[PDB]
Amino acid sequence: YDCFRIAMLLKELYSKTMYTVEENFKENGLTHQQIIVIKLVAHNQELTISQLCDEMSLAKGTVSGIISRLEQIGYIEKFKKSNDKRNTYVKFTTTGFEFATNFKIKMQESFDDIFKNCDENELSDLVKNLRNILAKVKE
Amino acid sequence: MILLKSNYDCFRIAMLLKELYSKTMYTVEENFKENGLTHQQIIVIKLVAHNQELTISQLCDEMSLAKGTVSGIISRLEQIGYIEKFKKSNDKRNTYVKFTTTGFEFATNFKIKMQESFDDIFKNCDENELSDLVKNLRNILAKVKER
DNA sequence: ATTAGTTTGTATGCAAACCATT
DNA sequence: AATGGTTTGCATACAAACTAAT
Ligand SMILES: [K+]
Repeated sequence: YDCFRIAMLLKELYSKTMYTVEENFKENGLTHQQIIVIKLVAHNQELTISQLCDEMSLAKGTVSGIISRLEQIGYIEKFKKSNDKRNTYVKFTTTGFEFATNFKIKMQESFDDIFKNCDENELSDLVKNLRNILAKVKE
Repeated sequence: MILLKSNYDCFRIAMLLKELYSKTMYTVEENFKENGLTHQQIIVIKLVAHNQELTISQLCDEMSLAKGTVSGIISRLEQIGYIEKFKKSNDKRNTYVKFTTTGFEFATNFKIKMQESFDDIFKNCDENELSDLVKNLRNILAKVKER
């Protein structure tokens, strides 16, 4: 099995989902990654940069960059906890909350309308494989 | 009072895709960090080696990237000297890439290492599971490529 | 010593804008 | 004019190397 053809095959699906998300949110000045972050905070309230990394399958140095550039935009806020002043935490600002709320539906539909012509079975059958192989790959 | 139409979580599908994608390509970068080549430069080389010559538009289709992105990757990879850009007299807009001698020697020595760098990620993964992966990828990909 | 983060350097991710060719 | 490509101006990809803080 030519796992190159397999890689490029993901490359294709992956590319198409994320840059669709870019298009849908081009009007609001957000990258697909920004949108990924906002979707992730709006679910978890606060997150360590470290958890973001895990969640977005992304290195610390990149998440670092992204969250800062979001801070400057005034959507997220970083903070440090009294007990342990190393861990940096991320949560919404007022506008952050207001955005997530106003666009909750659009963010939800960007990803969802990508696969509309698929059936739920066809979707979950993919998720099963993904989770399966993903596990096989990890050791 | 809102009635938010709940559905199926395609955000989950993106993040998993992302994870499987990420681990695959950045594994390849480490595999070729000694060699001074990014995984993108390697994908190019694997394509040029298989197809002999390719136009920038053909590369976009193969790597699923945008003309400007790929224009960059080639120009930089020409600076290292593994890749010649040329134009055919019959339509001079089109720009093709193919190997230099140096880049052809590379592609020859390191074929096996490029082949096993991808295949070793799915070493622990056996045949059914891959066929399934392809099956589902190809199918869902067909449905997204409608609108 | 150690771990969480941030910075730095270089290659990219894109659309839009710009250019050569048809 | 209309493409195929290239440039540009950003936000990012990582890993190393630096910086707090435990
Ligand atoms: K990038």
